[PDB]
Amino acid sequence: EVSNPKKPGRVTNQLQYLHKVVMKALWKHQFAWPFRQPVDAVKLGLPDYHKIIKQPMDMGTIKRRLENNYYWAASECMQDFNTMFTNCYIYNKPTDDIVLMAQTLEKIFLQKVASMPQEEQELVVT
Amino acid sequence: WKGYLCLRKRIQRTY
Repeated sequence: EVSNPKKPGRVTNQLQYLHKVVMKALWKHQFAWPFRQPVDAVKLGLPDYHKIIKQPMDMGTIKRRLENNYYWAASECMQDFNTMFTNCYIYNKPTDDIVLMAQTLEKIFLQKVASMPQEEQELVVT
Repeated sequence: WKGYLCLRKRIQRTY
């Protein structure tokens, strides 16, 4: 989920951009607090969350993955962000308050990604 | 701020 010894990870300019620029902008947002941790279905009394959502994802998981060099490329990390937003939309009603918070974070996400370096390039430590 | 899930999420946050 967060770490995998058998799967290769890399550091790229786009991945570090997602960690330094995109993640830090979304993490400190006022609507970020519901998405900073995995959905605790037991504490929240949601017996159907893990049976409707087959791949849970949160900003805390994505942030730990960037800090552990989990991803090989930026497309894997942006898929996690999309998965997190899709899980909120699928599970909740389109008029729910939590959906408005996710849409606010998604627009900011798409705004920051629009200024990402165009070509992915690996960053190697010397 | 008004939804069941969001308020339940808020109750757990204070813990």
